[PDB]
Amino acid sequence: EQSIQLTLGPWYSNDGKYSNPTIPVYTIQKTRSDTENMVVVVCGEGYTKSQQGKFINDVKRLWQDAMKYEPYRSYADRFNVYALCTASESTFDNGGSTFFDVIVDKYNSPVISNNLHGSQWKNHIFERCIGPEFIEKIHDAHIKKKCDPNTIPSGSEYEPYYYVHDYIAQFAMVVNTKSDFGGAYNNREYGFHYFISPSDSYRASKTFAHEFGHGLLGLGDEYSNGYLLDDKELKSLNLSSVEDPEKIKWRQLLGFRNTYTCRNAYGSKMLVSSYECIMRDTNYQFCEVCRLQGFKRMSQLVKDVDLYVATPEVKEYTGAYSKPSDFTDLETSSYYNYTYNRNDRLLSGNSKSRFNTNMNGKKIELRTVIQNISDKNARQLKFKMWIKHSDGSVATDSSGNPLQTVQTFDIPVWNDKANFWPLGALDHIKSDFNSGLKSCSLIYQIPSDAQLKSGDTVAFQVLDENGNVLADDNTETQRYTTVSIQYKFEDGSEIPNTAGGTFTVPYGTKLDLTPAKTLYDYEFIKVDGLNKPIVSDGTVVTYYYKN
Ligand SMILES: [Zn+2]
Ligand SMILES: [Zn+2]
Repeated sequence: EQSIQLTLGPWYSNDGKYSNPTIPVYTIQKTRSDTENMVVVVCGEGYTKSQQGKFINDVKRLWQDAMKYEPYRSYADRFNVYALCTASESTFDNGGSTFFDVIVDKYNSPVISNNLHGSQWKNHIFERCIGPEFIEKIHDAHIKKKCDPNTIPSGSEYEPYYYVHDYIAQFAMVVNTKSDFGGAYNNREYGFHYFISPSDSYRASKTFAHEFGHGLLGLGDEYSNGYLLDDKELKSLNLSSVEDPEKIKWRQLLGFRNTYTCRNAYGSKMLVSSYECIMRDTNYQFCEVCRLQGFKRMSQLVKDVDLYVATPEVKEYTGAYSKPSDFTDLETSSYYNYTYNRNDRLLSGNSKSRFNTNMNGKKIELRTVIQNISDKNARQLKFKMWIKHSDGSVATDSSGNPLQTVQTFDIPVWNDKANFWPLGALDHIKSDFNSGLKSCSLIYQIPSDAQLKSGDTVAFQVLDENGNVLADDNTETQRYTTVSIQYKFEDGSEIPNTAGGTFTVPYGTKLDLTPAKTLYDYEFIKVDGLNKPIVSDGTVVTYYYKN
């Protein structure tokens, strides 16, 4: 029913196997107007027409797993996700004609092969054919096509299609295969912004999150080798070759969580902010630098995100790893020695119970990093930290003074915002890592006469100017709950060509997004389940549309 149709002349389907394909469109998630959200378009490679059910379910699995990683997770409901059911003649594993002509080269890279059948523009198919048709017919902006993709434009072959990657935030191609591979193609100047990954490899979801991190977040391979020259130093979001801790771009994050610059391998001149990152080893999470940069990157594509507060931590303050000179050694063993010291000192998250009565007379530090997303509003955040008894009462010293301290932090504006992957950008060239960024550290001296009890813990809050709690001593370990969206007509029928996905939110979250006024051609009526604490897995938010 709902679909797009392409016209693929000899430059896109030289063997005539896909000269005029019909592509069913499935909406996996549309929580707001496309104009307000990041639009992701996923196509299948090597799925035959009878395998499109598998393709849809593969996309839902990969997408849901990607949304469990920060920083995506913080934006989970600000994506609209569409599955385009591109049908191949052959399965991928059978090796016959496929929709995207994908081959695996001698480096294990999946590549769209223009030379396979002589389709000279095959790897331009996303931004010249699929994208413009989708943006005209399906996307809420309905930008009418500007150029015939089977003709040579006057002037640039590329500029007429630049707009595609501003209305579609990411193209993904899922290959129907168990083969383990992955590749991301980011060259917007020449029209390329897609990645390819497999549906059923042993690490399929981790690979998907990684390639999406290259493609959408603009992060570099923390497995890369070589020395970054000054231009490439400024260009990289998450890599460096600057040995001096007083000069390295991410110096404000040094000592926060597992942020300790090190060589990404013995004797390497390529430096990473943490040895344990998915951008180097797909078994890990995103490091704090990648979370910050990716969160900043996505904030450019939506309008209502104005602050990043990394999850704060509390540590016994001994003076270790508290000054730049403590970070000068860049060997892997220095990274791990640092993380062991951090664990020995940690008093938050899963180490909250390490507090004890021997803590009197000691100092503790509440530490996080804050990025202002506004290029016009400076911010002032108030930090509170205190010693809490197990029953919730606030501990005191021997004079009845509560064991508590407060400090306010000024967050400067993001003056450099326009240089960091804004809408319309073709690349990231140079940005000031520290613009809008503020590492906040609140040190509390526990008095020698603290009246501590077994089971006491460190409590804390990060408050905004209205007193809203942005983060506290429960944030890091709080339970997340799964929510699933469904699209229905007034009469309870499921809307065709929808396949509502799930995502997760902190237990108790009240969802607050404004539904898109249209779904395909159907007009929105009402929604059940918004503005209501989400307190059970499988909670269903139901969007009702008028038939
Ligand atoms: Zn990679
Ligand atoms: Zn990283």
